[PDB]
Amino acid sequence: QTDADVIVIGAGPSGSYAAKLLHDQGVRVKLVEAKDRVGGRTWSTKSDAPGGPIDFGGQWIGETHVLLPELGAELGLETVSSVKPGNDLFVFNGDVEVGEEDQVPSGASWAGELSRSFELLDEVGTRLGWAAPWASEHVGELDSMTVAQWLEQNVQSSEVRLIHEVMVNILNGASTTEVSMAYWAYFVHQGEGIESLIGTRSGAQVAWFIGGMGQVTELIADKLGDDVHLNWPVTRIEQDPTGVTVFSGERRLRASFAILAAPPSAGSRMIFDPPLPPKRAQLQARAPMGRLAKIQVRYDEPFWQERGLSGAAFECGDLAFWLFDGSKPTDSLATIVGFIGGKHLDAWHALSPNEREKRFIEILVNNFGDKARDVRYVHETDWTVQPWTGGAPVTFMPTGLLSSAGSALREPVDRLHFAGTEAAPMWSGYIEGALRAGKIAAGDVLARLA
Amino acid sequence: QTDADVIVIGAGPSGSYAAKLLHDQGVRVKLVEAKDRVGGRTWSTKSDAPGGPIDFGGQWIGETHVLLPELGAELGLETVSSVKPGNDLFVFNGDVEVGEEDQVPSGASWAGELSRSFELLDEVGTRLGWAAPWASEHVGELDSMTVAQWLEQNVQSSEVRLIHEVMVNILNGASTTEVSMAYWAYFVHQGEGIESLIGTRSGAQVAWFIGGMGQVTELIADKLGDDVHLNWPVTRIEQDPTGVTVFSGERRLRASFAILAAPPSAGSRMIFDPPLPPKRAQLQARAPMGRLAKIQVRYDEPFWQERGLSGAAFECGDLAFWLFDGSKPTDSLATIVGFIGGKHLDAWHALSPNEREKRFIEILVNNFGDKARDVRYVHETDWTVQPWTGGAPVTFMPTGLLSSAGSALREPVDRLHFAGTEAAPMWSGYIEGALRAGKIAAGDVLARLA
Ligand SMILES: Cc1cc2nc3c(=O)[nH]c(=O)nc-3n(C[C@H](O)[C@H](O)[C@H](O)COP(=O)(O)OP(=O)(O)OC[C@H]3O[C@@H](n4cnc5c(N)ncnc54)[C@H](O)[C@@H]3O)c2cc1C
Ligand SMILES: Cc1cc2nc3c(=O)[nH]c(=O)nc-3n(C[C@H](O)[C@H](O)[C@H](O)COP(=O)(O)OP(=O)(O)OC[C@H]3O[C@@H](n4cnc5c(N)ncnc54)[C@H](O)[C@@H]3O)c2cc1C
Ligand SMILES: COc1ccc(CC2=NCCC3=C2CCCC3)cc1
Ligand SMILES: COc1ccc(CC2=NCCC3=C2CCCC3)cc1
Repeated sequence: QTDADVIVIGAGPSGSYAAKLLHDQGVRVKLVEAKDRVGGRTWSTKSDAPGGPIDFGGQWIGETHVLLPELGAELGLETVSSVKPGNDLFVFNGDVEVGEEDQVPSGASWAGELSRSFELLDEVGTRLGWAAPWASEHVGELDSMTVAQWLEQNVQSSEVRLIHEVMVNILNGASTTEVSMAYWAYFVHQGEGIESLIGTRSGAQVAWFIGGMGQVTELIADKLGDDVHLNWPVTRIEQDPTGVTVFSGERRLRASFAILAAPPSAGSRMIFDPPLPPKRAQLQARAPMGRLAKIQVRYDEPFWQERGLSGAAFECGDLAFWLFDGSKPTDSLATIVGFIGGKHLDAWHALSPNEREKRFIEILVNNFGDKARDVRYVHETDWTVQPWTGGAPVTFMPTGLLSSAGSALREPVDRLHFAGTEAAPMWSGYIEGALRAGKIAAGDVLARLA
Repeated sequence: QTDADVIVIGAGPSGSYAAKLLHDQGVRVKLVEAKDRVGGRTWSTKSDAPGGPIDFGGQWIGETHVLLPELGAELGLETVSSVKPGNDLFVFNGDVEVGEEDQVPSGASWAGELSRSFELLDEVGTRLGWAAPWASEHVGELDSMTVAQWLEQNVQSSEVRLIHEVMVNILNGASTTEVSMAYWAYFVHQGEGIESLIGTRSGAQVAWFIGGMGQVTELIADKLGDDVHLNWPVTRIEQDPTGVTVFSGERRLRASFAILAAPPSAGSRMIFDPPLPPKRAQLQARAPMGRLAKIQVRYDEPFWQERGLSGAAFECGDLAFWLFDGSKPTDSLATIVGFIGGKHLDAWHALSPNEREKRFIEILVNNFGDKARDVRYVHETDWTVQPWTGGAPVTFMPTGLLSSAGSALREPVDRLHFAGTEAAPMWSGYIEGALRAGKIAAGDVLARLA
């Protein structure tokens, strides 16, 4: 006797979407979530902050994403463009260089090597591919070196190196000395290339949902009603010839199939009986979350526009950030958003909270002008302290893992299927990947139920 | 109101010893253990195997270890020498070279570069030190490269490279492409140097306890009686100004202090409230267990001695092992013990159990002669599937971790103290380190109780 046909573990976008698809087909589903809320690495509030809704986790929609906007539309959400005209900034340890709209500064001495380094990175990625990077003839060597070592071998300009360092410390939440070059190159390729991932005008970042990205999971949970269990951290998964038992301490739920819709690192904390196969066990134990914090400051007006600036800034150096204008036309205040990750976040953490806020204000003054001092609201979200997530924005891998265990990112283990964005064939790391992986897992399980 | 003065988490040698020391001073202690047994990575049975007691985990005592033999003596255990005279073997993808007792084969073409590579490794280790390797001026660069890269830069002989590869895959349970060179060099230095760790006649491996190493923890548990809780996996630690609450699901225990006597990876599965400081959180998430299996075959007699062989073999190559004669004079059968780790264990795992046993017998026949076919008993212990341990023999670290978070190996966090062998100033990775770290944590907590 079963409590459900399928138990879905994790109510982020991936698990919420898989549960929704199954429920929509009349499958009996339980969606169990460790935290006191749904959303996972997406998290927002319509009213807790002055000036309008605010997002604490992932919030941007890409121009080639389709599951995400279609889901949003189906749930009744409206999008607004996130694109910010004006001159983007490239800042090198406080020395500000002004782009031409989203392009490099006029006559920048580093533009040529930057373009060549991006082409080289894309070529490494293409040699690995998204379908099966672990099977590529080039992966063993690439997976035995770090991104930092690849930069040392292929980049000479300090500006280009610092741009690549901020890219990795942000988009993988980890230092170039920590991330396998094979993993990084695969990650960028399967996100449709480097221009896709760093473009402010076209690429993976062009729109937002009015009201916050957290709505997506909340609305799904609304419809699932009592089949959602919050405060239900899974501690053990047992399998047998006729189904799967999922435990939270002594609490238990029985089903025919289960879907793990959380990062490999989340699986590593669970006990499996029988034990998982070796590649999946190693993957869960050795693919950590990156580390990332998201600092937001609100103002009466987007005063950076007085200097003809977009508010986008690649703030490179010892305390590197990515900064953007996060303001929506329907907000009553303007918002600047700063992200800091990896080794830069390690440095940020070594400062006091007061020193951090003062340092960020000084960066905003340097980049955007003195009116940055007239703050209305300041907020920091440290993803490394969020229970049952423990980091951000994505999973990364150190040397040796992708080539020796990456095939376990997607393969089911008997009656346990894997969703979560890390399992997506493309757009792993992104909400779109969460949704694609949830769709795949739901389809596979539905086929086994028929 | 408290259940105990101190809660010790983990009943391996470290936590058992810390609980014992506290209890001996009249402190009220609880020792809580996740598994259905005490011992952790030590594990033995007096009677389940034909031919005498057998050890499934760590069992050797070193010549400079003192807490371990003194504890054994205090508990009523007797030691016996483990040293095996005869010619040790150095095997390179099946080509057997016969040592002169424990020394390299007469006139070996690789002897000179081997000695130089060992001296070089010791010198790297000495540059880092055991007291505070994370503070050494040399650690950032060393921690940004792998052991494999250091070998590529400093070793040319294939024999010497393969010897170093088996050393790392066994002693850290991980590939040379996975382990930070800084971590490996520090690990060897703090184990008193490479000759200490690989010597068959003098060094870290000279004696055993008759009856099995598991006795150490079992006897301690006997005296602690009902203050030991088995099947009590800690899932959450909460701290406040007056003490610490430790949870296993909904079950809870309250004390004034707690000691975590388990690897950083064990801590990563727990929820901490308040959250741990950043360096400790990163250390727990990013310092994995190595991977290791221990295969044992019993025979009527140590027939390898018919060829003048000790039974020790460094079996190098694609499927590398360390082999030793594990026979005690009081056993009624002879025992050969094989260890396989890291990338070699990955290969081992890709074979069927039957193919593994046949392959091991073929290795024994090649190395020691045809009588290896006349088996009496065969047993494998795969440490990667042991619940709440998940690997062996030790914790390792990938690039970037020791230099950015290693200072969190030993430092208490408010009322939570860290024991476990990884916290030992010296002999981290070994039972002696477990005991030293337990002694330190017990002393610190006792001082806070007075
Ligand atoms: C600051 C930040 C900014 C980001 N920006 C963007 C952006 O602009 N665009 C983009 O596309 N993506 C962005 N992301 C990434 C996006 O948030 C993730 O890709 C996405 O949320 C992945 O969804 P998921 O469902 O796979 O996993 P998650 O969102 O991590 O959900 C996993 C769920 O599993 C739960 N869980 C974990 N362990 C257990 C357990 N033992 N038992 C039960 N439940 C458990 C967790 O609590 C969580 O709710 C951002 C992320 C962060 C942190
Ligand atoms: C095959 C093998 C051979 C070895 N050979 C040797 C040798 O010859 N010499 C040597 O000196 N060392 C050897 N060792 C290493 C030695 O076993 C370890 O150094 C030692 O056991 C470390 O002791 P510990 O108490 O620090 O940790 P462990 O022995 O790992 O004990 C940790 C304990 O914590 C428990 N625990 C974990 N998570 C939780 C939780 N959430 N709640 C409650 N309890 C929890 C575990 O179940 C375990 O009992 C060997 C190890 C292996 C695997
Ligand atoms: C080039 O401009 C942008 C603007 C916004 C984002 C959103 C985003 N997506 C992936 C995860 C992450 C971020 C932003 C910062 C840190 C982590 C990305 C590129
Ligand atoms: C040079 O001879 C030996 C013999 C025995 C051991 C015991 C030992 N201690 C550290 C952990 C570990 C082993 C042995 C194999 C694998 C892992 C070491 C060296």
